[PDB]
Amino acid sequence: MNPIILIIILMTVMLGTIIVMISTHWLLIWIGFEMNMLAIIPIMMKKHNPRATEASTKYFLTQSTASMLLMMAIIINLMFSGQWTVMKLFNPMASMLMTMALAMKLGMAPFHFWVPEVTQGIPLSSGLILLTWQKLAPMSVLYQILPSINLDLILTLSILSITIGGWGGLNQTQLRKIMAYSSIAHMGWMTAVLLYNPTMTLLNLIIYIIMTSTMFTLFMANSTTTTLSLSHTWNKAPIMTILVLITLLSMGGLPPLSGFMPKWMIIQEMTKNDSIILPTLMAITALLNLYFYMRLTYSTALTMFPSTNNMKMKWQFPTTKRMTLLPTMTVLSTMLLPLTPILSILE
Amino acid sequence: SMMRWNRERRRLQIEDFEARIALMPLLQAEKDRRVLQMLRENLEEEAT
Amino acid sequence: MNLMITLLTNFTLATLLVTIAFWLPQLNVYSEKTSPYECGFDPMGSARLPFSMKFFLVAITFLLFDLEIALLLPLPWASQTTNLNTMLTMALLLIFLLAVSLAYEWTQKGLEWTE
Amino acid sequence: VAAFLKNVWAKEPVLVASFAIAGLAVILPTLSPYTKYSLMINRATPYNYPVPLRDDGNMPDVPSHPQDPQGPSLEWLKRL
Amino acid sequence: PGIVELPSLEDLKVQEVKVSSSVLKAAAHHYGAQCDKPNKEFMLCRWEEKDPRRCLEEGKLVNQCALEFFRQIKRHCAEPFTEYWTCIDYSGLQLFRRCRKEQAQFDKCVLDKLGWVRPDLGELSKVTKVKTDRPLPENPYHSRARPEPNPEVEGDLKPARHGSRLFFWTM
Amino acid sequence: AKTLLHQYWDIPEGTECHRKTYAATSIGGASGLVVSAYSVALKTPTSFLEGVARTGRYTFTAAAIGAIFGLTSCISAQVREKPDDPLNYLIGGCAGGLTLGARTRSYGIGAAACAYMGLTAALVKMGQLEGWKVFAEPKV
Amino acid sequence: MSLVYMNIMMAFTVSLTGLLMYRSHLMSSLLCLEGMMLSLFILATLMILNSHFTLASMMPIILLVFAACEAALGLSLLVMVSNTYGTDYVQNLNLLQC
Amino acid sequence: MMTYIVFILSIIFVMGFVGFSSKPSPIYGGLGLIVSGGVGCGIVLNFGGSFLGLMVFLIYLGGMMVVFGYTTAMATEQYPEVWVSNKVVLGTFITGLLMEFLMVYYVLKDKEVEIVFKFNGMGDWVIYDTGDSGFFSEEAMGIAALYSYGTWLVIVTGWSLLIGVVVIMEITRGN
Amino acid sequence: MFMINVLTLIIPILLAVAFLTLVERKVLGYMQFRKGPNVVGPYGLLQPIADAIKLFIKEPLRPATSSISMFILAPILALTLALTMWIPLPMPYPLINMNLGVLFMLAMSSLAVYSILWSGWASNSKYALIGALRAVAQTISYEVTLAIILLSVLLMNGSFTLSTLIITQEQVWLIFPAWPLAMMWFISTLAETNRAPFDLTEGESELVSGFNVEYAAGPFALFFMAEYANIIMMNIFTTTLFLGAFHNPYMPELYTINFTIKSLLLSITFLWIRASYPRFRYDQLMHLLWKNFLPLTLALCMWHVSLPILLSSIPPQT
Amino acid sequence: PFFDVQKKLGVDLDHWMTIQSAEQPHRIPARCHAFEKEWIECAHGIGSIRAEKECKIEFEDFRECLLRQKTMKRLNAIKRQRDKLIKEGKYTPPPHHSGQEDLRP
Ligand SMILES: CCCCCCCCCCCCCCCCCC(=O)OC[C@H](COP(=O)([O-])OCC[N+](C)(C)C)OC(=O)CCCCCCCCCCCCCCCCC
Ligand SMILES: CCCCCCCCCCCCCCCCCC(=O)OC[C@H](COP(=O)(O)OCCN)OC(=O)CCCCCCCCCCCCCCCCC
Ligand SMILES: CCCCCCCCCCCCCCCCCC(=O)OC[C@H](COP(=O)(O)OCCN)OC(=O)CCCCCCCCCCCCCCCCC
Repeated sequence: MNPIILIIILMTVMLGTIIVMISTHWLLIWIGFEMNMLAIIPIMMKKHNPRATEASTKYFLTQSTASMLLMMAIIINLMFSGQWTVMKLFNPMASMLMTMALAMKLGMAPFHFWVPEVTQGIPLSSGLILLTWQKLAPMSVLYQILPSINLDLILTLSILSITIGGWGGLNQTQLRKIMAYSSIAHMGWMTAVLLYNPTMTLLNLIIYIIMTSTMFTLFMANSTTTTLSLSHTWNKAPIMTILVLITLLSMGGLPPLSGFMPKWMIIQEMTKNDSIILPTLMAITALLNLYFYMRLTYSTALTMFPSTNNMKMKWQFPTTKRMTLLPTMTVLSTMLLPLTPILSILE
Repeated sequence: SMMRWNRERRRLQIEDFEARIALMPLLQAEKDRRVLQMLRENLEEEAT
Repeated sequence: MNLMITLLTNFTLATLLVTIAFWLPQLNVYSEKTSPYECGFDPMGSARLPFSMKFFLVAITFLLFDLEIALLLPLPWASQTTNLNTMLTMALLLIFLLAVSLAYEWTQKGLEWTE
Repeated sequence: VAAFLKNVWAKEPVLVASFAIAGLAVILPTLSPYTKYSLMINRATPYNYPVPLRDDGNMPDVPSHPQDPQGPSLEWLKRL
Repeated sequence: PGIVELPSLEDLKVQEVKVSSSVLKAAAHHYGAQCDKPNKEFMLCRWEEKDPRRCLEEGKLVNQCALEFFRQIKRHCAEPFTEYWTCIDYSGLQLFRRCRKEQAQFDKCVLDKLGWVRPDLGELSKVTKVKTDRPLPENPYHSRARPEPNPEVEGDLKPARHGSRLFFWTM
Repeated sequence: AKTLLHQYWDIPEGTECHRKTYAATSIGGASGLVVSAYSVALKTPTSFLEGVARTGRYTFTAAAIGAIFGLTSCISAQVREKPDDPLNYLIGGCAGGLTLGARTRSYGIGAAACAYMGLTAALVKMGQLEGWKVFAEPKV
Repeated sequence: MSLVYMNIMMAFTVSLTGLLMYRSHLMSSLLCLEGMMLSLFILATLMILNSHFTLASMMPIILLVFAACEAALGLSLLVMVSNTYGTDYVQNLNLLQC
Repeated sequence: MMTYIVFILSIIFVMGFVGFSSKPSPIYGGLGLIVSGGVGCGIVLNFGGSFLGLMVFLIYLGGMMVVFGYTTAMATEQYPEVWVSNKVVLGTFITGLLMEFLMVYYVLKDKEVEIVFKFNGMGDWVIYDTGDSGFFSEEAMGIAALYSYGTWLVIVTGWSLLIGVVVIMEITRGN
Repeated sequence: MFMINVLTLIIPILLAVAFLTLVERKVLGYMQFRKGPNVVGPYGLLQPIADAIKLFIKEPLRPATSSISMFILAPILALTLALTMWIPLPMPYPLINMNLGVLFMLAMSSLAVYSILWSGWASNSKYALIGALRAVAQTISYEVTLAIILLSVLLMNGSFTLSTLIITQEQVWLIFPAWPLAMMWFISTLAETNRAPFDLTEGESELVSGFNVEYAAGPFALFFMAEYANIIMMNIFTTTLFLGAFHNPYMPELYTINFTIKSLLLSITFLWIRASYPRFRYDQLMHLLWKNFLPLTLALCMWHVSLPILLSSIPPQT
Repeated sequence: PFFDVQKKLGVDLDHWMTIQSAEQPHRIPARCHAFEKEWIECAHGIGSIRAEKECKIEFEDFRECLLRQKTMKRLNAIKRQRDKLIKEGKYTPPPHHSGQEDLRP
């Protein structure tokens, strides 16, 4: 790939995201969604293998269908409203179609099937760009229309995606599929609280982005994509094993690490409104997520798996990778819990 | 040549629009009366 | 109303000549007259095989340039505006972006046919 | 830069002519003084109805008749 | 809701200016120049109160004025006007530029007989001022009372009472 | 799927076993239809007959679960003369779990389903008594 | 509302059920996608022209422009798919199942 | 009957949509979408916007011919199921046509149907307007005002199309 | 009395199509040092009649391997599209006055290709599919440049109405301020009508008879008169665009005879182009309208957008 | 994250399109410009909750201007009763609804 073309495409992806984020029009929201999708398609086709074609085709079909539902909801709102402003929807049919469109864009169950396959079929950097950047514009639009979403539909989607992601994360040995199922569970966690307090959703978004970015940078730096490939890091760099240990401990919501702060504030916010069964169920499925995190950290950090003979040849060479912002992001992903009242800046 | 003819055509267009503007009030009065008469005819037959 | 009458008149003029071209003359139809014509010899395979196309990129950019000229057709009405400088700038910028896309395809050998 | 111009006119004159025409079309409305006349011609075309304003008493600029002297006239459109 | 209001058919009856569109188009500039006052009064009222049921007597007055202008035209220059509107009416698009000779003939006959000068270019599109005696309608849109707005935030910003007040955090 | 629950819950408990049995069988049938439709969509059957047989087996199993659950709960509330009690629903849940074990032809699934569905049915009666909200509307 | 709205949304629902149930041909699903965008175009311009929203007349041109852009993207992805395997069948995209 | 002209055009619209949404063969799907685009242009032309109908007709005809070239290159087989050659295609075509005619009979009898919205029974000539448009066409003036009002729309559309050319050229690269 | 008007439009155009086949055969005789048909009648005036009667008493010959529905549908579509092509043409009054006639010609030009494509596809032949894909490539080559040439020319007219094109050049011919646009328009309509040197569809050398290599008589005649009606009306379209004549509203026959003479001379030049040049390749044509016509047309469109602003010569839209 | 940049910077990108009562080319009014004006001015600065509680009349009247449900409902009632009266034989249409009445202008 030409780096000039790659830079232009990345700036166009960012431009589509801010065009969604700053516009006061539904058609401009839709234009930003289309330009984001059509500019992120070739990033997923960087290596030109058949798996990238499969991932790009499935992602294209899912985002296309979601955009059609988005446009239908917009047009029905235009019919029943005569205006275009990004606010609550003036029709329950439009609200339901918009909610399913944004759920299909977010990879929420039962529209969750494409996410592990698309994440697996593309390189690690493109997967990071997907799972972090692409999951902001649907969250922004969901933040805009919270007076109009049906509570039963969004809570059904949230608990369904939490349960399905936590269950599906137990049967994976590839790291990208694990990360996709974890992403599904985290979007369930964020959108279960959106109708109660959206500041909690923004805080959860920021912490999840930081945590999954730290882990994807760790996997890129070690150049491992399977768990048996991750298990060689103790013979390569033990400090990276310590880093993945503490980040996997934080990702399961284990205190006193910063990943427990979002779930704690979700439970705190949802019990002001007398909902007690739901946060308990979300806590138990978070325990399932912590289980497959524990399996991973048993594989990579707390045991010494057998290594090979060419690891000596890898010992003789020091790493020259561009681990951009890895220590800062690891520190933010681990020890941000005594600074919890910082969350008020998102109000 | 096209510049000369286009400017002349714009002058003629402005003259036609001025004629239409001068004709507007009479047509508006007749349109208002016809619409009100047709609405009254429809209302008077609606009772029957 | 007159356009549908004209279209129907043209259609029943067209379908009258075909219907009198199928029933009038004497027919001698055999299982050799209707064989596919392959310059006198039997064909070697079907005619529904994948006929591969080399100008796919030019067809895709034909779609994009057809939409570019679809955006460009309101220009005679848009010249009747009051904000004339902004209209002139946006028309020039759209056409310049079209030319930039064409030049980028030209410099990258996109218009050259495969194989 | 003269040798390059001679070479490109010797090889592909169509691209040279197109670049010259496009450059002319870009840079000519900046320097030409007749564009303001086109602006005023477009402004002075009466598509709508010129609705009149209520005479409160203090408005001597607006006329009371179409043949009154005050108001925007179109003599320049006749002369040009 | 409410029963909609409508004037009776005796209030809508009027003598009609029964001429073709070519008669109106031929004498459009003279009609615009001569009868500006009732036409502009009717236009001002019709644009002001946005109601055709309250704008009926002015339509009656504009019909009488247009009919009076045409009856004055018929008395003096019936034959040049007849030839002029015939030459207008032959054209498919009713072009003004195809009958400049009848324009000059009609203009000369009207100017010498009655003394009417045609408007120049751009004059009939001028915006004028109308002095009338009707009161200004206070509520043309029939808007109801607007809701009370929210109270405005006021006062100096004191520091937060006992800090964050979030679980155990003392600041 | 809302009016079916409101059709079930409006009858006073331990009064008419037949209407409660029909209502709970309707709940079971709806659950079986949605489960079977998802099953044939996500897992393709071998042929047409296999698909309709699987769909019918699923909805009959869930309809049996609902029918004997409602019958057992209403009979228990009628015999005990204590209608607003989670014990009746505990016996109903265990009878349903035994029915699921008979449908699957295994005793371990039957015992586990008895225990867990009895606990969930008792908790459902407690929530109906005390007005516990799962999809609680926002308050603050 | 009007019954022309009934037929337009009913056509949209037909093409939606067409897109969501595949027939082992990706290009037919692409055609169904263009049918859905055509239905959106027709519905939008019907309401826009009926309610005399004159400034919104520029919208459906932009919507159809982005429709064709995403159609071109779909065709390019289909060229890549048909260059990998023998045909364009949607059952060949099952590598990401393990 | 002639007052129901847009109704008849919309019934041909839905007939073409269910003809090509059965997915028989992309050649016949192309024919069906050509029919649907032409009659949709007709519908929006009786609603007044002739320019919009002509543009959608022209754009869809160009796209349909290019995709016809594509399926003659890529999506074709030995014996294409054009129609009636497959059981499920004929079944779903008949099912869609029967459902459409069923609801047409229903709305032409009760003069009101309730599928999720509520649709009236008369023609759509009632919802027209009794006024005149003067000396301009509203749709042409709106898309003319695209240049003088919508500079941001022009910028985002042109940028999206230019990077779309870049995207499709860097997709079909092979390595 | 509209049906009489429609009949008196649609009958003389096909009569003139037959006599254009006569005149084309005579000119294509006389340029190549020989004669045309002069044996059947007095100077061969009865040759189109004999050809027409012959083609309608020959065998229809629907192939067995061909899909019969599209095979019959395609020539009907071709003839109907060529016949409805002529409707808004002002001579000096069109049959149907239309606000947007130019876009109607463009849309029907897009639609008329599909008859060629479906006649190639339905007849189960390799040569027919080759001709169909060559037609596809030809259309994606010419259509963009055709539409943008016509757009950049109509900017001096003010509207898409064809009757306004008579008034807009009543002082001077429109071939003077758009002579390069006139030449590229002429080349683009040479490519549109599948005539030499841009035949590339009914090639009798690269193929045997192109997309109609299986079409026997009768149905084949539909394509023949469709193509000849297309070339006549396309020359008429060029004559209206660039060579407008003097129009008197009292005597329309002056405009009719001036217009008819100009369009006949244009068709004579069309057959003159036919008998002078070798046929292009079907990829050399694609490198012609894209690498040579499109950049100059974009530049000319910039020029013809800026120029009415430049000279305050914006034409009226009414 | 509605990072509103347009009011912070002072530019407008899609504000001129978002409502039916904005500035139009030579002031072409919409069908329900007045109803949109009334509903907009009713519910400015009071929030969405007070908008749906304290401007229900204006909003529902504007929505009836948009889709016209009740207008065609009343017309359907009148049409159906007139057809039943015609078929039964208790009504005869007047001559001015039959095709000629020497029309007004
Ligand atoms: C209808 C009215 C009359 C119409 C005119 C035409 C009638 C006569 C037709 C003659 C026979 C044509 C038969 C078909 C020919 C097809 C081939 C063909 O034409 O190819 C096009 C050929 C192609 O040339 P080529 O094929 O040699 O291309 C060579 C390409 N390379 C180098 C890459 C190998 O020419 C063009 O593309 C030119 C198009 C017209 C340009 C007009 C320019 C006008 C002047 C501009 C200004 C110049 C001054 C300098 C700048 C000043 C700035 C202020
Ligand atoms: C600022 C003006 C307005 C600009 C925006 C509007 C532009 C309108 C025209 C659009 C043209 C689109 C296509 C451009 C393609 C350029 C790249 C290209 O393909 O160059 C190839 C050509 C040499 O040909 P070759 O290498 O053989 O090509 C392969 C087969 N032909 O390479 C060449 O012939 C050289 C191409 C580059 C140099 C051109 C120089 C032209 C100079 C004209 C006079 C000065 C004009 C003032 C402006 C400055 C322009 C640089
Ligand atoms: C199976 C294969 C297909 C078999 C069937 C083939 C049928 C014939 C196909 C060719 C004809 C397709 C026509 C498509 C629509 C064309 C619209 C058109 O020509 O519009 C021109 C004109 C525009 O009017 P305007 O410029 O606004 O001026 C009027 C103001 N006084 O408009 C007017 O002047 C208005 C005149 C009345 C318009 C009525 C509405 C359109 C009627 C469409 C009928 C159905 C067409 C189906 C086409 C199918 C194509 C595959």
